[PDB]
Amino acid sequence: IGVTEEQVHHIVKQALQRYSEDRIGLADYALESGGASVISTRCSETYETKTAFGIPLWYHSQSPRVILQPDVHPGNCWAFQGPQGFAVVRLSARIRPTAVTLEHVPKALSPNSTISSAPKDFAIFGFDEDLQQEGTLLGKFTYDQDGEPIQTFHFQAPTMATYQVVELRILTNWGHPEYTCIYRFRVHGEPAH
Amino acid sequence: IGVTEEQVHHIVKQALQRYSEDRIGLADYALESGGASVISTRCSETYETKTAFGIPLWYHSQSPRVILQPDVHPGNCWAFQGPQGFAVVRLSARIRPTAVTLEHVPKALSPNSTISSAPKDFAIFGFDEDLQQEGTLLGKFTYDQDGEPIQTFHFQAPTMATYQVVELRILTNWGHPEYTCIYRFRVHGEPAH
Amino acid sequence: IGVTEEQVHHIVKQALQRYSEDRIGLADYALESGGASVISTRCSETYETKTAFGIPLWYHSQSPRVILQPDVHPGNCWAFQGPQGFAVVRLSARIRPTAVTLEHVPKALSPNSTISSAPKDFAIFGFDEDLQQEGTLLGKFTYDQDGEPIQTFHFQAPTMATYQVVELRILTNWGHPEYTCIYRFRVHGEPAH
Repeated sequence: IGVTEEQVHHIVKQALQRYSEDRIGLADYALESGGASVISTRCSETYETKTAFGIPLWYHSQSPRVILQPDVHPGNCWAFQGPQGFAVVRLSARIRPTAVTLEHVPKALSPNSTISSAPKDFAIFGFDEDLQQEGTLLGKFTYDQDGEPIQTFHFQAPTMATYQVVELRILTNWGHPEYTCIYRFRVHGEPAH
Repeated sequence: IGVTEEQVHHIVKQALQRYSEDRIGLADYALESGGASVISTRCSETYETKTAFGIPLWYHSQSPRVILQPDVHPGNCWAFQGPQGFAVVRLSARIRPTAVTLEHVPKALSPNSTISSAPKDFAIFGFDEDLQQEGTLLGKFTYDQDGEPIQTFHFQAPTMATYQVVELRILTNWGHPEYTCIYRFRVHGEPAH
Repeated sequence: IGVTEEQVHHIVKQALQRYSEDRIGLADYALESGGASVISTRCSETYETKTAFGIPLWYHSQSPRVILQPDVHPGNCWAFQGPQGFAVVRLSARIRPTAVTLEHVPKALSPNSTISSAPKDFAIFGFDEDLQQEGTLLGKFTYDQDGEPIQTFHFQAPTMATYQVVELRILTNWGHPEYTCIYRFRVHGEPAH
Protein backbone atom coordinates (compact mmCIF):
# COMPACT_ATOMS: atom_id res chain seq x y z
CA ILE A 1 0.00 0.00 0.00
CA GLY A 2 2.66 2.34 1.36
CA VAL A 3 3.20 5.58 3.19
CA THR A 4 5.34 8.42 1.98
CA GLU A 5 7.90 10.20 4.16
CA GLU A 6 5.79 13.36 4.02
CA GLN A 7 2.58 11.54 4.95
CA VAL A 8 4.56 10.33 7.87
CA HIS A 9 5.36 13.91 8.95
CA HIS A 10 1.74 14.99 8.67
CA ILE A 11 0.77 12.01 10.82
CA VAL A 12 3.33 13.10 13.43
CA LYS A 13 2.40 16.81 13.39
CA GLN A 14 -1.23 15.83 13.74
CA ALA A 15 -0.48 13.45 16.61
CA LEU A 16 1.60 16.08 18.42
CA GLN A 17 -1.07 18.70 17.92
CA ARG A 18 -3.56 16.40 19.60
CA TYR A 19 -1.07 15.28 22.26
CA SER A 20 -0.66 18.93 23.13
CA GLU A 21 -4.43 19.68 23.43
CA ASP A 22 -4.33 18.25 26.96
CA ARG A 23 -3.79 14.89 25.30
CA ILE A 24 -7.42 13.95 24.67
CA GLY A 25 -8.65 17.10 22.97
CA LEU A 26 -11.69 17.79 25.10
CA ALA A 27 -12.48 20.73 27.28
CA ASP A 28 -12.13 20.07 31.02
CA TYR A 29 -14.76 21.94 33.07
CA ALA A 30 -13.27 20.57 36.26
CA LEU A 31 -9.84 22.17 35.55
CA GLU A 32 -9.00 24.40 38.40
CA SER A 33 -7.30 26.90 36.00
CA GLY A 34 -11.01 27.67 35.03
CA GLY A 35 -13.17 26.70 38.27
CA ALA A 36 -12.93 24.29 41.34
CA SER A 37 -13.16 21.82 44.45
CA VAL A 38 -15.68 22.20 47.24
CA ILE A 39 -14.93 20.15 50.23
CA SER A 40 -17.83 17.98 50.81
CA THR A 41 -14.75 15.92 49.96
CA ARG A 42 -13.37 12.85 51.94
CA CYS A 43 -10.85 13.46 54.72
CA SER A 44 -7.38 13.19 53.16
CA GLU A 45 -4.58 10.89 54.04
CA THR A 46 -0.77 11.33 53.79
CA TYR A 47 0.54 8.37 51.74
CA GLU A 48 3.72 8.17 53.88
CA THR A 49 5.57 8.33 57.10
CA LYS A 50 8.88 8.63 55.37
CA THR A 51 7.66 11.64 57.44
CA ALA A 52 8.74 9.51 60.39
CA PHE A 53 12.46 11.07 58.23
CA GLY A 54 9.89 13.85 58.62
CA ILE A 55 8.35 17.20 58.00
CA PRO A 56 10.72 18.85 55.52
CA LEU A 57 10.19 22.57 56.19
CA TRP A 58 9.02 23.21 52.56
CA TYR A 59 6.62 20.24 52.68
CA HIS A 60 2.80 20.19 52.71
CA SER A 61 0.27 17.57 51.82
CA GLN A 62 -1.89 17.10 48.73
CA SER A 63 -5.29 18.93 49.10
CA PRO A 64 -8.11 17.49 47.00
CA ARG A 65 -7.55 20.45 44.65
CA VAL A 66 -4.77 18.32 43.21
CA ILE A 67 -7.27 16.21 41.24
CA LEU A 68 -8.17 19.40 39.28
CA GLN A 69 -4.54 19.92 38.51
CA PRO A 70 -2.91 18.69 35.28
CA ASP A 71 0.43 17.97 37.09
CA VAL A 72 0.48 14.13 37.26
CA HIS A 73 4.07 13.14 38.19
CA PRO A 74 4.41 10.33 40.69
CA GLY A 75 4.14 12.53 43.63
CA ASN A 76 0.93 14.46 42.70
CA CYS A 77 -2.33 12.78 43.68
CA TRP A 78 -4.91 13.08 46.34
CA ALA A 79 -5.26 10.18 48.83
CA PHE A 80 -8.05 9.22 51.10
CA GLN A 81 -8.46 6.37 53.62
CA GLY A 82 -9.42 2.80 52.43
CA PRO A 83 -11.01 1.86 49.10
CA GLN A 84 -14.00 4.30 49.33
CA GLY A 85 -14.13 8.05 49.10
CA PHE A 86 -15.44 11.09 47.38
CA ALA A 87 -14.73 14.55 46.09
CA VAL A 88 -17.29 17.19 45.05
CA VAL A 89 -16.37 19.62 42.28
CA ARG A 90 -17.94 22.89 41.26
CA LEU A 91 -17.30 23.20 37.46
CA SER A 92 -16.09 26.30 35.76
CA ALA A 93 -19.34 26.36 33.73
CA ARG A 94 -22.88 25.00 33.80
CA ILE A 95 -22.70 22.26 31.32
CA ARG A 96 -24.41 19.21 30.10
CA PRO A 97 -21.97 16.40 31.10
CA THR A 98 -21.25 13.96 28.40
CA ALA A 99 -18.02 12.26 29.76
CA VAL A 100 -15.38 12.16 32.44
CA THR A 101 -11.67 11.26 32.38
CA LEU A 102 -9.63 9.72 35.14
CA GLU A 103 -5.91 9.13 35.10
CA HIS A 104 -3.36 7.50 37.23
CA VAL A 105 0.43 7.37 36.99
CA PRO A 106 1.79 4.90 34.44
CA LYS A 107 2.66 1.40 35.71
CA ALA A 108 6.17 2.18 34.35
CA LEU A 109 6.85 4.86 36.92
CA SER A 110 5.54 2.87 39.85
CA PRO A 111 7.36 0.69 42.33
CA ASN A 112 7.07 -2.88 40.96
CA SER A 113 4.57 -1.87 38.26
CA THR A 114 1.82 -1.83 40.81
CA ILE A 115 -0.89 0.82 40.72
CA SER A 116 -2.90 -0.85 43.51
CA SER A 117 -3.86 2.61 45.00
CA ALA A 118 -5.57 3.28 41.69
CA PRO A 119 -9.37 3.79 41.78
CA LYS A 120 -11.35 0.91 40.41
CA ASP A 121 -15.14 1.20 40.53
CA PHE A 122 -16.52 4.66 40.62
CA ALA A 123 -19.58 6.80 40.06
CA ILE A 124 -20.57 10.30 39.00
CA PHE A 125 -23.42 12.39 40.44
CA GLY A 126 -25.08 15.60 39.34
CA PHE A 127 -26.15 18.01 41.99
CA ASP A 128 -28.65 20.27 40.27
CA GLU A 129 -27.88 22.45 43.17
CA ASP A 130 -25.28 24.84 44.01
CA LEU A 131 -26.18 22.85 47.32
CA GLN A 132 -26.72 19.18 48.67
CA GLN A 133 -29.98 17.93 47.26
CA GLU A 134 -29.04 14.23 47.05
CA GLY A 135 -27.35 13.69 43.70
CA THR A 136 -28.52 12.25 40.45
CA LEU A 137 -26.45 9.25 39.32
CA LEU A 138 -24.87 10.23 35.96
CA GLY A 139 -22.97 7.01 35.38
CA LYS A 140 -20.94 4.16 36.88
CA PHE A 141 -17.62 2.87 35.61
CA THR A 142 -14.44 1.02 36.17
CA TYR A 143 -10.95 2.36 35.99
CA ASP A 144 -8.89 -0.36 34.34
CA GLN A 145 -5.42 -0.89 35.78
CA ASP A 146 -4.28 -2.09 32.43
CA GLY A 147 -5.41 -0.05 29.55
CA GLU A 148 -3.78 3.34 29.50
CA PRO A 149 -3.12 5.85 32.27
CA ILE A 150 -5.67 8.25 30.82
CA GLN A 151 -9.20 6.82 30.51
CA THR A 152 -12.31 8.53 29.27
CA PHE A 153 -15.80 7.43 30.22
CA HIS A 154 -18.83 8.58 28.26
CA PHE A 155 -22.34 8.62 29.75
CA GLN A 156 -24.60 5.95 28.23
CA ALA A 157 -27.75 7.96 27.54
CA PRO A 158 -27.54 11.20 29.31
CA THR A 159 -30.32 13.71 29.59
CA MET A 160 -29.46 17.23 28.61
CA ALA A 161 -29.92 18.36 32.12
CA THR A 162 -27.21 20.74 33.14
CA TYR A 163 -25.09 20.88 36.23
CA GLN A 164 -22.38 22.90 37.69
CA VAL A 165 -21.70 20.59 40.63
CA VAL A 166 -20.77 16.90 40.29
CA GLU A 167 -19.41 14.22 42.69
CA LEU A 168 -16.67 11.78 42.08
CA ARG A 169 -17.47 8.75 44.16
CA ILE A 170 -15.05 6.04 44.32
CA LEU A 171 -16.30 2.60 45.30
CA THR A 172 -13.41 0.12 45.07
CA ASN A 173 -9.62 0.52 44.51
CA TRP A 174 -7.13 -1.91 43.00
CA GLY A 175 -6.41 -3.53 46.30
CA HIS A 176 -4.30 -1.29 48.36
CA PRO A 177 -4.63 -1.64 52.13
CA GLU A 178 -4.28 1.82 53.42
CA TYR A 179 -5.59 4.19 50.75
CA THR A 180 -6.60 5.21 47.28
CA CYS A 181 -5.01 7.95 45.24
CA ILE A 182 -6.49 10.29 42.66
CA TYR A 183 -4.17 11.96 40.11
CA ARG A 184 -6.60 13.87 37.91
CA PHE A 185 -10.41 13.89 37.31
CA ARG A 186 -11.88 15.83 34.38
CA VAL A 187 -15.42 16.62 33.28
CA HIS A 188 -16.43 17.05 29.64
CA GLY A 189 -19.63 18.41 28.17
CA GLU A 190 -21.66 20.88 26.23
CA PRO A 191 -22.06 24.32 27.79
CA ALA A 192 -25.44 25.80 28.53
CA HIS A 193 -24.25 27.85 25.67
CA ILE B 1 8.35 5.52 -2.99
CA GLY B 2 8.00 4.12 0.52
CA VAL B 3 9.10 4.56 4.08
CA THR B 4 10.65 1.88 6.23
CA GLU B 5 9.53 1.14 9.79
CA GLU B 6 12.89 2.39 11.07
CA GLN B 7 12.73 5.60 9.05
CA VAL B 8 9.43 6.04 10.73
CA HIS B 9 11.01 5.78 14.19
CA HIS B 10 13.72 8.29 13.32
CA ILE B 11 11.02 10.67 12.12
CA VAL B 12 9.20 10.26 15.44
CA LYS B 13 12.31 10.61 17.65
CA GLN B 14 13.25 13.70 15.71
CA ALA B 15 9.75 15.16 16.04
CA LEU B 16 9.66 14.46 19.78
CA GLN B 17 13.10 15.97 20.25
CA ARG B 18 11.86 19.15 18.63
CA TYR B 19 8.50 19.02 20.41
CA SER B 20 10.43 18.92 23.65
CA GLU B 21 12.70 21.95 22.84
CA ASP B 22 9.87 24.23 23.95
CA ARG B 23 8.05 23.08 20.84
CA ILE B 24 9.50 25.55 18.35
CA GLY B 25 13.20 25.13 19.06
CA LEU B 26 14.14 28.75 19.58
CA ALA B 27 15.51 30.47 22.61
CA ASP B 28 13.00 32.63 24.49
CA TYR B 29 14.59 35.78 25.96
CA ALA B 30 11.28 36.78 27.47
CA LEU B 31 11.06 33.55 29.55
CA GLU B 32 10.78 34.51 33.13
CA SER B 33 12.92 31.45 34.15
CA GLY B 34 15.79 33.62 32.63
CA GLY B 35 14.55 37.41 33.00
CA ALA B 36 11.19 39.40 33.21
CA SER B 37 7.99 41.76 33.22
CA VAL B 38 8.11 45.43 34.11
CA ILE B 39 4.79 46.93 34.74
CA SER B 40 4.40 49.74 32.40
CA THR B 41 1.84 47.02 31.69
CA ARG B 42 -2.01 47.49 31.26
CA CYS B 43 -4.23 47.25 34.34
CA SER B 44 -5.36 43.62 34.62
CA GLU B 45 -8.82 42.24 34.65
CA THR B 46 -10.29 39.11 36.34
CA TYR B 47 -12.00 37.07 33.58
CA GLU B 48 -14.80 36.00 35.98
CA THR B 49 -17.23 36.60 38.73
CA LYS B 50 -17.80 32.94 39.25
CA THR B 51 -16.10 34.91 42.09
CA ALA B 52 -19.61 36.14 42.77
CA PHE B 53 -19.28 31.77 44.09
CA GLY B 54 -16.23 33.74 45.23
CA ILE B 55 -12.79 34.22 46.60
CA PRO B 56 -11.55 30.68 47.24
CA LEU B 57 -9.00 31.17 50.04
CA TRP B 58 -6.14 29.71 47.88
CA TYR B 59 -7.11 31.91 44.90
CA HIS B 60 -5.25 34.87 43.35
CA SER B 61 -5.40 36.49 39.97
CA GLN B 62 -3.10 36.24 36.96
CA SER B 63 -0.30 38.92 37.09
CA PRO B 64 1.14 39.89 33.71
CA ARG B 65 4.13 37.70 34.63
CA VAL B 66 1.96 34.84 33.41
CA ILE B 67 2.71 35.71 29.76
CA LEU B 68 6.40 34.87 30.48
CA GLN B 69 5.35 31.55 31.85
CA PRO B 70 5.28 28.37 29.74
CA ASP B 71 2.21 27.01 31.64
CA VAL B 72 -0.62 27.43 29.06
CA HIS B 73 -3.57 25.35 30.36
CA PRO B 74 -6.99 26.93 29.99
CA GLY B 75 -6.77 28.79 33.17
CA ASN B 76 -3.35 30.49 32.68
CA CYS B 77 -3.40 33.78 30.77
CA TRP B 78 -3.24 37.42 31.52
CA ALA B 79 -6.37 39.52 30.81
CA PHE B 80 -6.80 43.20 30.35
CA GLN B 81 -9.88 45.37 29.68
CA GLY B 82 -11.33 45.68 26.08
CA PRO B 83 -9.53 44.88 22.82
CA GLN B 84 -6.43 47.11 23.47
CA GLY B 85 -3.60 46.71 25.91
CA PHE B 86 0.07 46.36 26.51
CA ALA B 87 2.81 44.67 28.46
CA VAL B 88 6.48 45.75 28.67
CA VAL B 89 9.12 43.06 29.11
CA ARG B 90 12.73 43.32 30.17
CA LEU B 91 14.54 40.40 28.40
CA SER B 92 16.98 38.11 30.06
CA ALA B 93 19.67 39.31 27.60
CA ARG B 94 20.43 42.20 25.28
CA ILE B 95 19.65 40.74 21.96
CA ARG B 96 18.95 41.58 18.41
CA PRO B 97 15.25 40.59 18.02
CA THR B 98 14.52 38.55 15.01
CA ALA B 99 11.04 37.08 15.91
CA VAL B 100 8.30 36.75 18.48
CA THR B 101 5.85 33.94 19.30
CA LEU B 102 2.36 34.27 20.66
CA GLU B 103 0.10 31.44 21.72
CA HIS B 104 -3.39 30.97 22.86
CA VAL B 105 -5.24 27.92 24.15
CA PRO B 106 -6.38 25.48 21.45
CA LYS B 107 -9.93 25.94 20.10
CA ALA B 108 -10.44 22.31 21.25
CA LEU B 109 -10.17 23.17 24.92
CA SER B 110 -12.40 26.21 24.73
CA PRO B 111 -16.09 26.57 25.39
CA ASN B 112 -17.79 26.26 21.96
CA SER B 113 -14.48 26.39 20.08
CA THR B 114 -14.36 30.11 20.51
CA ILE B 115 -11.09 31.90 21.22
CA SER B 116 -12.67 35.35 20.88
CA SER B 117 -10.50 36.72 23.81
CA ALA B 118 -7.51 35.88 21.64
CA PRO B 119 -5.30 38.81 20.52
CA LYS B 120 -5.67 39.73 16.90
CA ASP B 121 -3.64 42.69 15.65
CA PHE B 122 -0.54 43.50 17.58
CA ALA B 123 2.77 45.30 17.52
CA ILE B 124 6.28 45.06 18.96
CA PHE B 125 8.44 47.98 20.12
CA GLY B 126 12.10 48.26 21.06
CA PHE B 127 13.00 50.54 23.89
CA ASP B 128 16.70 51.17 23.45
CA GLU B 129 16.40 52.21 26.99
CA ASP B 130 16.38 50.53 30.21
CA LEU B 131 13.76 53.50 30.41
CA GLN B 132 10.75 55.10 28.41
CA GLN B 133 12.20 56.83 25.39
CA GLU B 134 9.22 56.32 23.06
CA GLY B 135 9.68 52.94 21.38
CA THR B 136 10.88 51.92 17.98
CA LEU B 137 8.30 49.89 16.04
CA LEU B 138 9.89 46.46 15.38
CA GLY B 139 6.96 44.93 13.54
CA LYS B 140 3.19 44.57 13.25
CA PHE B 141 1.26 41.34 12.93
CA THR B 142 -1.92 39.42 13.24
CA TYR B 143 -2.62 36.49 15.47
CA ASP B 144 -4.74 34.11 13.42
CA GLN B 145 -7.56 32.41 15.29
CA ASP B 146 -7.30 29.52 12.94
CA GLY B 147 -3.84 28.38 12.21
CA GLU B 148 -2.23 26.79 15.21
CA PRO B 149 -2.18 27.80 18.87
CA ILE B 150 1.52 28.62 18.68
CA GLN B 151 2.42 31.27 16.07
CA THR B 152 5.80 32.72 15.30
CA PHE B 153 6.27 36.10 13.68
CA HIS B 154 9.59 37.09 12.12
CA PHE B 155 10.62 40.73 11.61
CA GLN B 156 10.62 41.75 7.94
CA ALA B 157 13.95 43.55 7.68
CA PRO B 158 15.25 44.21 11.08
CA THR B 159 18.26 46.30 11.89
CA MET B 160 20.82 44.70 14.12
CA ALA B 161 20.08 47.17 16.80
CA THR B 162 19.91 45.51 20.16
CA TYR B 163 17.39 45.82 22.93
CA GLN B 164 16.74 44.48 26.29
CA VAL B 165 13.29 46.02 26.68
CA VAL B 166 10.39 45.44 24.27
CA GLU B 167 6.62 46.15 24.34
CA LEU B 168 3.83 43.88 23.37
CA ARG B 169 1.04 46.09 22.16
CA ILE B 170 -2.16 44.58 21.32
CA LEU B 171 -4.46 46.47 18.99
CA THR B 172 -7.54 44.34 18.27
CA ASN B 173 -8.86 41.03 19.74
CA TRP B 174 -11.06 38.38 18.14
CA GLY B 175 -14.22 40.07 19.24
CA HIS B 176 -14.72 39.54 22.88
CA PRO B 177 -16.70 42.21 24.72
CA GLU B 178 -15.07 42.44 28.04
CA TYR B 179 -11.40 41.55 27.60
CA THR B 180 -8.44 40.04 25.87
CA CYS B 181 -6.27 37.26 27.23
CA ILE B 182 -2.58 36.56 26.75
CA TYR B 183 -1.28 33.00 27.36
CA ARG B 184 2.39 33.31 26.42
CA PHE B 185 4.60 35.85 24.55
CA ARG B 186 8.18 34.96 23.59
CA VAL B 187 11.06 36.91 22.08
CA HIS B 188 13.69 35.34 19.84
CA GLY B 189 16.98 36.74 18.64
CA GLU B 190 20.71 36.86 18.41
CA PRO B 191 22.56 37.84 21.59
CA ALA B 192 24.91 40.77 21.70
CA HIS B 193 27.21 37.85 21.93
CA ILE C 1 9.60 -3.30 2.46
CA GLY C 2 7.02 -0.68 3.41
CA VAL C 3 4.99 0.69 6.26
CA THR C 4 1.25 1.10 6.27
CA GLU C 5 -0.51 4.27 7.40
CA GLU C 6 -1.94 2.39 10.38
CA GLN C 7 1.43 0.94 11.38
CA VAL C 8 2.54 4.50 11.35
CA HIS C 9 -0.17 5.50 13.85
CA HIS C 10 0.69 2.64 16.18
CA ILE C 11 4.32 3.74 16.05
CA VAL C 12 3.26 7.27 17.00
CA LYS C 13 0.86 6.25 19.79
CA GLN C 14 3.55 4.02 21.19
CA ALA C 15 6.16 6.78 21.00
CA LEU C 16 3.83 9.28 22.68
CA GLN C 17 2.94 6.80 25.40
CA ARG C 18 6.63 6.43 26.18
CA TYR C 19 7.31 10.16 25.79
CA SER C 20 4.66 10.72 28.40
CA GLU C 21 6.07 8.20 30.95
CA ASP C 22 8.54 10.87 32.07
CA ARG C 23 10.19 10.40 28.70
CA ILE C 24 12.47 7.48 29.55
CA GLY C 25 9.97 5.13 31.16
CA LEU C 26 11.81 4.41 34.38
CA ALA C 27 10.82 5.11 37.93
CA ASP C 28 12.65 8.03 39.54
CA TYR C 29 13.34 7.44 43.25
CA ALA C 30 14.94 10.86 43.52
CA LEU C 31 11.72 12.64 42.39
CA GLU C 32 10.73 15.03 45.05
CA SER C 33 7.00 14.32 44.37
CA GLY C 34 7.87 10.95 46.15
CA GLY C 35 10.98 11.79 48.53
CA ALA C 36 13.95 14.32 48.69
CA SER C 37 17.21 16.57 49.07
CA VAL C 38 19.30 16.70 52.22
CA ILE C 39 21.70 19.52 52.31
CA SER C 40 25.05 18.08 52.74
CA THR C 41 24.75 19.85 49.39
CA ARG C 42 27.22 22.49 47.92
CA CYS C 43 26.61 26.17 48.68
CA SER C 44 24.46 27.56 45.84
CA GLU C 45 25.19 30.36 43.50
CA THR C 46 22.86 32.84 41.71
CA TYR C 47 23.66 32.60 37.98
CA GLU C 48 23.10 36.37 37.51
CA THR C 49 23.34 39.92 38.58
CA LYS C 50 20.77 41.02 36.09
CA THR C 51 19.89 41.33 39.83
CA ALA C 52 22.17 44.35 39.68
CA PHE C 53 18.26 45.33 37.52
CA GLY C 54 17.56 43.53 40.80
CA ILE C 55 15.50 41.70 43.33
CA PRO C 56 12.06 41.48 41.72
CA LEU C 57 9.73 41.24 44.74
CA TRP C 58 8.36 37.82 43.59
CA TYR C 59 11.89 36.47 42.99
CA HIS C 60 13.84 33.80 44.90
CA SER C 61 16.75 31.62 43.98
CA GLN C 62 16.95 27.97 42.95
CA SER C 63 17.38 25.66 46.04
CA PRO C 64 19.05 22.32 45.30
CA ARG C 65 15.55 20.80 45.51
CA VAL C 66 15.22 21.95 41.91
CA ILE C 67 17.30 18.99 40.67
CA LEU C 68 14.51 16.69 41.99
CA GLN C 69 12.00 18.67 40.04
CA PRO C 70 10.84 17.68 36.54
CA ASP C 71 10.45 21.37 35.48
CA VAL C 72 13.45 21.87 33.12
CA HIS C 73 12.80 25.15 31.24
CA PRO C 74 15.80 27.41 30.76
CA GLY C 75 15.41 29.07 34.02
CA ASN C 76 15.16 25.98 36.30
CA CYS C 77 18.46 24.51 37.46
CA TRP C 78 20.58 24.53 40.52
CA ALA C 79 23.99 26.29 40.32
CA PHE C 80 27.03 25.99 42.45
CA GLN C 81 30.44 27.74 42.35
CA GLY C 82 33.18 26.55 39.86
CA PRO C 83 33.36 23.17 38.11
CA GLN C 84 33.06 21.00 41.29
CA GLY C 85 30.15 20.41 43.59
CA PHE C 86 27.77 17.99 45.16
CA ALA C 87 24.24 17.27 46.23
CA VAL C 88 23.07 14.49 48.58
CA VAL C 89 19.63 12.98 48.01
CA ARG C 90 17.49 10.85 50.27
CA LEU C 91 15.41 8.61 47.91
CA SER C 92 11.74 7.99 48.26
CA ALA C 93 12.49 4.26 48.73
CA ARG C 94 15.32 1.94 49.70
CA ILE C 95 16.34 0.58 46.41
CA ARG C 96 19.06 -1.21 44.62
CA PRO C 97 20.40 1.48 42.21
CA THR C 98 20.84 0.32 38.71
CA ALA C 99 21.08 3.70 36.81
CA VAL C 100 20.92 7.47 37.00
CA THR C 101 19.74 10.13 34.53
CA LEU C 102 21.02 13.64 34.16
CA GLU C 103 19.61 16.30 31.89
CA HIS C 104 20.45 19.75 30.83
CA VAL C 105 18.56 22.27 28.71
CA PRO C 106 18.77 21.67 24.96
CA LYS C 107 21.53 23.49 23.06
CA ALA C 108 18.64 24.95 20.98
CA LEU C 109 17.27 26.98 23.86
CA SER C 110 20.63 28.30 24.98
CA PRO C 111 22.39 31.52 24.14
CA ASN C 112 24.74 30.69 21.23
CA SER C 113 24.12 26.94 21.53
CA THR C 114 26.48 26.78 24.44
CA ILE C 115 25.76 24.55 27.43
CA SER C 116 29.16 25.24 29.02
CA SER C 117 27.58 25.29 32.57
CA ALA C 118 26.58 21.70 31.91
CA PRO C 119 28.12 19.03 34.18
CA LYS C 120 30.77 16.93 32.55
CA ASP C 121 32.48 14.31 34.71
CA PHE C 122 30.54 13.08 37.65
CA ALA C 123 30.19 10.33 40.21
CA ILE C 124 27.56 8.56 42.30
CA PHE C 125 27.96 7.36 45.90
CA GLY C 126 25.87 5.12 48.12
CA PHE C 127 25.61 6.01 51.74
CA ASP C 128 24.43 2.83 53.41
CA GLU C 129 23.54 5.20 56.11
CA ASP C 130 20.75 7.41 56.81
CA LEU C 131 24.05 9.28 57.96
CA GLN C 132 27.68 10.19 56.71
CA GLN C 133 29.70 7.00 56.72
CA GLU C 134 31.99 7.86 53.79
CA GLY C 135 30.22 6.75 50.62
CA THR C 136 30.61 3.78 48.38
CA LEU C 137 31.43 4.72 44.77
CA LEU C 138 28.55 3.39 42.62
CA GLY C 139 29.84 4.62 39.29
CA LYS C 140 31.62 7.37 37.35
CA PHE C 141 30.46 8.95 34.12
CA THR C 142 30.52 11.76 31.68
CA TYR C 143 27.68 13.98 30.66
CA ASP C 144 28.08 14.53 26.94
CA GLN C 145 27.34 18.04 25.71
CA ASP C 146 26.35 16.61 22.40
CA GLY C 147 24.19 13.60 22.57
CA GLU C 148 20.76 14.41 23.86
CA PRO C 149 19.61 16.59 26.74
CA ILE C 150 18.44 13.55 28.70
CA GLN C 151 21.18 10.97 29.38
CA THR C 152 20.91 7.74 31.29
CA PHE C 153 23.88 6.04 32.91
CA HIS C 154 23.72 2.42 34.00
CA PHE C 155 26.03 0.97 36.67
CA GLN C 156 28.60 -1.45 35.22
CA ALA C 157 28.34 -4.34 37.67
CA PRO C 158 26.45 -3.25 40.66
CA THR C 159 26.02 -5.24 43.81
CA MET C 160 22.50 -5.65 45.03
CA ALA C 161 23.27 -3.61 48.04
CA THR C 162 20.49 -1.20 48.79
CA TYR C 163 20.57 2.46 49.62
CA GLN C 164 18.26 5.22 50.41
CA VAL C 165 20.87 7.96 50.34
CA VAL C 166 23.11 8.72 47.34
CA GLU C 167 25.46 11.60 46.37
CA LEU C 168 25.73 13.34 43.09
CA ARG C 169 29.29 14.52 42.80
CA ILE C 170 30.23 16.58 39.96
CA LEU C 171 33.89 16.71 38.99
CA THR C 172 34.27 18.81 35.83
CA ASN C 173 31.86 21.06 33.86
CA TRP C 174 31.87 21.98 30.17
CA GLY C 175 34.09 24.95 30.73
CA HIS C 176 32.14 27.69 32.31
CA PRO C 177 34.09 30.13 34.47
CA GLU C 178 31.77 30.96 37.24
CA TYR C 179 29.53 27.95 37.83
CA THR C 180 27.86 24.71 36.94
CA CYS C 181 24.14 24.15 36.67
CA ILE C 182 22.05 21.09 37.37
CA TYR C 183 18.57 20.79 35.76
CA ARG C 184 17.44 17.35 36.89
CA PHE C 185 19.07 14.23 38.46
CA ARG C 186 17.14 10.96 38.71
CA VAL C 187 17.85 7.61 40.34
CA HIS C 188 16.56 4.31 38.97
CA GLY C 189 16.51 0.89 40.57
CA GLU C 190 14.85 -2.13 42.01
CA PRO C 191 13.03 -1.63 45.32
CA ALA C 192 13.87 -3.64 48.38
CA HIS C 193 10.55 -4.99 47.40
